[PDB]
Amino acid sequence: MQIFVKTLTGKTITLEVEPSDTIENVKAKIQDKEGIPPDQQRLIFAGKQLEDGRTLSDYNIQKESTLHLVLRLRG
Amino acid sequence: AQGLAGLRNLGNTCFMNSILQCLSNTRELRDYCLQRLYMRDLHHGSNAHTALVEEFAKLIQTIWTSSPNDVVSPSEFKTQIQRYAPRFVGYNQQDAQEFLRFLLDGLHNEVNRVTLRPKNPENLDHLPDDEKGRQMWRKYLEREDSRIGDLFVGQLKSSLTCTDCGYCSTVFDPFWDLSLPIAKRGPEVTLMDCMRLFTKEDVLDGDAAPTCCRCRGRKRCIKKFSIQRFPKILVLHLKRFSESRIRTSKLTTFVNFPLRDLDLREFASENTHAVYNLYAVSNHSGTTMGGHYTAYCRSPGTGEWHTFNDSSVTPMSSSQVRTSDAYLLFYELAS
Ligand SMILES: [Zn+2]
Repeated sequence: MQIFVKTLTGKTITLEVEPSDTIENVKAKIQDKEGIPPDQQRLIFAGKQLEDGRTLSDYNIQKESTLHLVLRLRG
Repeated sequence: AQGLAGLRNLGNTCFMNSILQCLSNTRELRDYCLQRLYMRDLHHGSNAHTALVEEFAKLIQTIWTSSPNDVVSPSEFKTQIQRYAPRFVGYNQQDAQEFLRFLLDGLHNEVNRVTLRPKNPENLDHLPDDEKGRQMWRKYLEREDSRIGDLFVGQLKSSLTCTDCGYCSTVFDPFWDLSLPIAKRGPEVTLMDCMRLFTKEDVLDGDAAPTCCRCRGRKRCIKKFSIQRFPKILVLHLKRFSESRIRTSKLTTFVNFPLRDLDLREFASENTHAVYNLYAVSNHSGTTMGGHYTAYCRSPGTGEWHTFNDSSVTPMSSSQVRTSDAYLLFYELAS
């Protein structure tokens, strides 16, 4: 299964994933490509920020869906 | 006048206050709270988060019935949001977009007209993809359907063309906000520049080559977003973070955005006039690790802008609302 991630500067990456992949696992894949650590990563889909301990299936993320990658401005 | 109450800093809670004021000044959301319409939508039975919607609504009510320089204490609401989203426990500085997402999610879940969510993703290839957009939309709407959603939810169309067989695979993703990358190309970078960067053709090749299911192999493909359904409230999130593989820094790039007549027809998949006026901005000043949030908000109907900075509320002119510190932009449909 492929999904996409809209990254920080306007670039889109492609991830090979299973419905059963955890968000943690999805973050490792993103780290593997972009070198942004998982604990910095926030992933947004259909208004939901994706939480560790859940799977893509939980979120109903299908083939060719796009996750939106954002980090944090702490204040 | 009204709704010009400040919010007490409870210990780095500016991120929370900034959002609370943007939402306080979200007309239709405010009226939902003042008119007590949430009471109908609330779920029967003993729940853990019934208190979230009631405490939020009571804050908004207090803000909008207070005298012009009263300070309201959101402490009881904070207790409720931190139960819902444990990450907001304690008194650390946080991101205001992360906050907005968790809060709207919590409020939406509690007044959702769908009380038991239905459990099939069938093939709609026989359909014009505007018809399948509609089918996808109604499938989304039978799981998520509240007054909050009425206001914030749009629909994205993602069109992915295989360059070999030419097939265009379309998916429809709902969105409660849009997170925009920032153009490097500045005279100055504009909001429109950031929206075109988000909706540009992404050429997917090499390690990014998706598999084409018609071709049964990895191919160069072109991916493009367009907006299939425009939301009543358009929340725009500026991606102010550099891409560094070692150490991320905040991009302080001035993004010029308009007060009025944000015309987004360019970005529509095949539109019917989608134009917005600005009514709130959440501002960040500092670094990715720390700083301060404020809000600039236009009083509903009134055209009058104020700077909301925790307990302090101060008139401003519209010539002062566009700044580098703009991180979230709240737009509403214009007439
Ligand atoms: Zn193909």
